[PDB]
Amino acid sequence: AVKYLSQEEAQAVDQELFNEYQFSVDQLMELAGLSCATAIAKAYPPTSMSKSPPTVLVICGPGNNGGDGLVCARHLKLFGYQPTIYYPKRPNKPLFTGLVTQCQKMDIPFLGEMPPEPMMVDELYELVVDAIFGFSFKGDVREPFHSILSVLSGLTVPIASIDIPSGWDVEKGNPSGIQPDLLISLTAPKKSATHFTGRYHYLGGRFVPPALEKKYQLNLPSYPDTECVYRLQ
Amino acid sequence: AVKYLSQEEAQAVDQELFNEYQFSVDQLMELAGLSCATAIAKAYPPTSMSKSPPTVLVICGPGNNGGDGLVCARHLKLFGYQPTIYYPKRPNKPLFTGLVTQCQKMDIPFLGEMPPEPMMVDELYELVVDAIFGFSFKGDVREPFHSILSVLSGLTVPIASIDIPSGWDVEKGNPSGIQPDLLISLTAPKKSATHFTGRYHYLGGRFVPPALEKKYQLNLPSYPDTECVYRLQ
Ligand SMILES: Cn1c(=O)c2[nH]cnc2n(C)c1=O
Ligand SMILES: Cn1c(=O)c2[nH]cnc2n(C)c1=O
Repeated sequence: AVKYLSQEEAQAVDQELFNEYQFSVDQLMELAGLSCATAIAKAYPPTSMSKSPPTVLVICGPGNNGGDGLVCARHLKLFGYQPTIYYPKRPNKPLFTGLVTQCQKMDIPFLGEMPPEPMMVDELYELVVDAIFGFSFKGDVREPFHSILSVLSGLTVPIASIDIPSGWDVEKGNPSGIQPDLLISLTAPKKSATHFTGRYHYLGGRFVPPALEKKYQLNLPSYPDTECVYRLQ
Repeated sequence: AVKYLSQEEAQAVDQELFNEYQFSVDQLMELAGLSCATAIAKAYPPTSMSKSPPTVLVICGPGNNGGDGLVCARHLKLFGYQPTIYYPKRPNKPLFTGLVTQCQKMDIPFLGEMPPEPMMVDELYELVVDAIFGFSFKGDVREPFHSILSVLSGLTVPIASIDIPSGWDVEKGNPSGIQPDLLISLTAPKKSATHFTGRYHYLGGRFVPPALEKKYQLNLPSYPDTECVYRLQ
């Protein structure tokens, strides 16, 4: 069966990838974000949703998970969804300034603020994508993210979390945290994923060189044909 | 029906993408190379090939098409193929030095030279990927590419060309050029694709913002579900 990583194991795999294999940051981020988008479309495809086009709020954090979120949003657009992004804290680097402009001229909107009540979120959006915190998260959940997460736990619409349900401890989880319905584990799942009890768990990030998989004994399952995601069960 | 571009139209679409939309070079190159790999796997999937794992020679040029080739090779590896790269002329930039190392630690080999007879190519490789020249090609086909193309036209195994059959005039074609069996048109097809008479023509590069498609009246067909390629016929 497939292996679930420690924060330490995953920080290590990630640094091989950029330092040894010399994969570039935005290369992998593109592929990670595509997988997210691809998991969401397979779990909640347009035909099955009530709105044509189905609506989605993508909430992006201040670090790389936020980045994956921006990329996901843009592929969601192309896959037939009507996404909206809340990106309250934006790092000033070209990486992120470029992902912002791309989404803008796709006509994907950026909310100036978070709807403060879960019911309004539920009414506006058929799905919320949690791209706030990922693998390297150590916090200390500070504002404005505490109250975002507090709105999220009152939602009736599904939450799709990228890599790690934000607010959960990367290894241990959080019983009183948000309880997503879809989780996209990128590269390899993290021990906190054994606490996941939603209906959909996909593996994404089809870019792990087989010698890395053999080295860290990841026992990655075989993605089918040309797919960039695989449903874990 | 879908539109076929002039060199001038495509140089323009490409420069919007990087200058206006601020898509990054390696972002799109990743997605282009993934589509190539995905077209090849759907046209010539492992189960249908005689070797397990099916073998492939990817021939990379000195410019961006070569880049797409390197990316294709690496996804081909993950998709279940045993690729080999001939990259005789290598630009010294991180972009390309990184794509080279990635392939190396995937255990994808780089030929020191081209097999000089088509029969040897046919015996070693079940498929040849032509990533030599693409859209911005103006040449003046110089060495060592003249003799590569001259080996290629004597092949019995299929050739898969990325974007433009190398040696063909980007608009007009070339009746006495190489005659690929698969063509992957990236972003949008080029007028030379109306001269293509092989069995497989896929469109790839699922990243065109709809307002660009509407502006340059590309009439892009609808890629199905989450696929990054579409078969044209
Ligand atoms: C292990 N690992 C991850 O868990 C992850 N999540 C997002 N990018 C990631 N990368 C690049 C990674 O190597
Ligand atoms: C139009 N066009 C192309 O035809 C192409 N081929 C490879 N990259 C490409 N890009 C980025 C592009 O914009």
